[PDB]
Amino acid sequence: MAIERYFIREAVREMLIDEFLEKELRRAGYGGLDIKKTPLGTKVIIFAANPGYVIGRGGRRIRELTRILEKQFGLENPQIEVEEIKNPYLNAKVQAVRLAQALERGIHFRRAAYAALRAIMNNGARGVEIRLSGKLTGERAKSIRFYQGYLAKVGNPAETLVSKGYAQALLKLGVIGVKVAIMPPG
Amino acid sequence: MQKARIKIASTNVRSLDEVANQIKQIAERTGVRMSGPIPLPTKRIRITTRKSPDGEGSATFDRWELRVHKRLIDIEADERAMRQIMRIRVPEDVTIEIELIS
Amino acid sequence: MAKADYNKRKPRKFGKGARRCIRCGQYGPIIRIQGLMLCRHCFREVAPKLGFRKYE
Amino acid sequence: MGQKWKLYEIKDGKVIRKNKFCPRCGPGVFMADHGDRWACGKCGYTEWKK
RNA sequence: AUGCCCCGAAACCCCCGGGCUACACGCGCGCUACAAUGGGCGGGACAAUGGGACCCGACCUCGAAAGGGGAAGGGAAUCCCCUAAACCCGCCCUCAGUUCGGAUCGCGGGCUGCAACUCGCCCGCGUGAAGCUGGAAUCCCUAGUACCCGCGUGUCAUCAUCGCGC
RNA sequence: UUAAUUGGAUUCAACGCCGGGAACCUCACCGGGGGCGACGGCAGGAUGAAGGCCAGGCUGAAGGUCUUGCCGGACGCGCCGAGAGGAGGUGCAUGGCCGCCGUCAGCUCGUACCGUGAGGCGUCCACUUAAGUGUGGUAACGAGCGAGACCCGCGCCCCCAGUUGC
Repeated sequence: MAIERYFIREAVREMLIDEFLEKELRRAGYGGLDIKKTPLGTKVIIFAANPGYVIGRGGRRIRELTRILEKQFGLENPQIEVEEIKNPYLNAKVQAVRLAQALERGIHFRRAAYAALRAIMNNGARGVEIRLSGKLTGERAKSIRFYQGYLAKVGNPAETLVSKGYAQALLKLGVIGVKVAIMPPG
Repeated sequence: MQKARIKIASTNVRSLDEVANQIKQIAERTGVRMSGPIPLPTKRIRITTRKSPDGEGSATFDRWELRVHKRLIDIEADERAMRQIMRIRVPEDVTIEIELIS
Repeated sequence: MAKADYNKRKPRKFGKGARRCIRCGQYGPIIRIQGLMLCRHCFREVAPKLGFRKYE
Repeated sequence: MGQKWKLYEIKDGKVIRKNKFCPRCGPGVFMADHGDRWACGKCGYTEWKK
C-alpha cells in the first residue's frame, strides 16, 4: 500500500491488546503490557502483580493467551512472558486500580488519599494528581481535584509527558471514574 | 556486488539519521561502498475528525497530522551485508523496505 | 410439520450501511475507512498511539 | 425428542415393498408416491417417478 | 461504558417494500444570478496540496457525449490523475428579459445495484420559466487576512450549490 | 400532509447540527409474512426430531401454510428461576467526550496579623504590561493552576546528502 501507512497498520494491533488485557487481568491486578514486535514473533511481557493467575493452574490462562493474540495479530507465532511489577507506586496504572479497590469498598475520598497520595510521592515523582469524576456518591455531578508537584504546566509540555491510568470502579449506585496521573522524575 | 536501495521511513525525528548513519554499522560485515543518506520528502497524511459527537452550535474540530519522513540509502555490497539489515528492523518506529537490483 | 428457517441476507456490500468498526461495533459516527477501519470516536484516544500528533 | 410417526407397514413371513426406493441413496429411503412424484426425506429431493 | 427499571414469539429477532427531499408557506445556513466593466470563438503563459493495485489510469481507437475496447508503467521526490482557473490579444456579436439566466418538462441514451415514480447524476436535441440589482431589517472580516479564482481530498456503489484542506 | 414523513437539538450554548453519503440497506420509524428464549429445574424419550420434503393450492422469499404420501438419526420447545439482545426508557442518576462564558485574569493555600464571627489582609496602594506581568510602597512573607517563555511550523545563512536537479 504505502510505507507512510505502515505505522497505522501495526500500531492499531498494539491498541487492541491493551484494551482486552487490562480487563481480564484484574484477578491478578494489571499494570502494563510491554509489547515488543518483531517479524519473527510478537513477544508480549505482561506486567502483573500476581504471577499465579496469569500463568494459571496448569497453563489454563496460557492457552487463553496463545489463542487470543492470533485473532488480533498478523503474527501467528506469539510467545508469552509474565514479568512482576516491582514498584506498584511508580506506575499510574496500578494506583488507578489500587484506588478503585478502596472506593468499591465505601472507603471515602480522603481516607483513601492516605495511600494513594501519601505513598506515591514517597516513592519518587516530579508530580502526581488524582481526579475523581462522578457524583461523589450523590445524585448530581461533581468532581474534586488533588494536586501535588508539577504535572500541569504552561503548554502541552509537562502535562503530556506523564504516565497515565484510568480505572472503572463500579458502584451499585452509579459509576465512579478514577484518574491517577503519576509523572515520574524527569 | 549487488545494489540495494534501503528505503527507511520513520515516525520519529531522531531515529531517522540515527538508523541511516548507524545502519552502516549493522550493514558492514564485509566491504561496502555506501551512499550518504539522501533526504526524500515528508509524505504527510492528514485525517480530520470532529471531537464533538453532537456537533451542535459553534464547534472546534481536531485536524490531526502524521508526518513520515524518508531517507533513501544506496549500498553496493555482498548478499551477507543486505541480510544483516533485513535480519533485524527493531519494533517499528522504523519501517525498512528493500529493493533489490543487480 | 416443522418450524421455519430464516437467515441474514441483507445487501450490505455498498454504502455506509456496509461498514463497521472493530473497536465500538457500530458505524453511526462519521466513519473513516482509509488506513484504519475506525471512527472519529476511536481516534480521540487512538490517534497518538499511531503517531498522529495534536500539534499544528 | 418424539411423538408421533410411523408409516411403515408390517408383513408376516414375506417381504413387501411399500414404495419405491431412491436410486440416488440406494435402498433404506422410501419415496412418497403421490401419483407420479417422488419425495425423499433423507436430504430433500425433487424427483419424478422413473 | 454504565446506575435503575422494563421487555421476553416480544419495545427482541429475520425479511421485502416505503419515508426522512413530501409542500400553500415561515425561519436557519449556502449557491447560482441579474450582461458590453460583457459573452462566444480561437490562441498563448502558468500550479500547489494530496490520493492511488478488481486503484490512478499513460497512450491508441469508436462515440459531440455519458461510456466502452485494447494496453504501458506505478504500492511512489523517480509513474498516473495533471494541461490549473483567474490572466491576455485579435475577431465575431451589437446590448434583449435575450445568444442573458438555467427553472420545469418531452423524447433519445449511459452508469450503479434486486431496484433509482415517490428520492440519483451525467449527456445530446427540443423546452427556456422566475429573476432586470433588492424595503423594514441584518451578517462577516484586521494582512499574506478580507474582496475574488480554480484545484485536490474526504465520506465513498450513488445523491456535493456539503465538509476538510490547497 | 401522509400509513409513517423516525428521534434528538430548539436563544446565545438548535437549525449543511449527530446526517463530512438521505432509493432497500442505512434506520432507529411504518406496513405485511415467518420466528427464537440461553444455563440449570420441571412432565416427556425409541410411542422416532427439534431437521428435511415432491406436486399443485397459497407467500414479496420459507413444506412456511394445506390436501396428500414419505425419510435420516437422535433431546429440547413450553415455561419457571435467571441470562444474551433491545438504535428499549431515563443524559435534572452517570463515566467518557464536547459546546459556550473564556486562550479570559481570574481562582486558591500555609504561617502570621486583624475581627465575637462570616471573613478581612496578602491578591490592596502608585507606576507599568496582552497577563494576580514586573517594580517601588505597605501588616505581611512565600507557593500552586491559568496565561507568557515551553512544544510545532514559517523567514535568511552555513554545513552534510545527493538519480529532485541534468
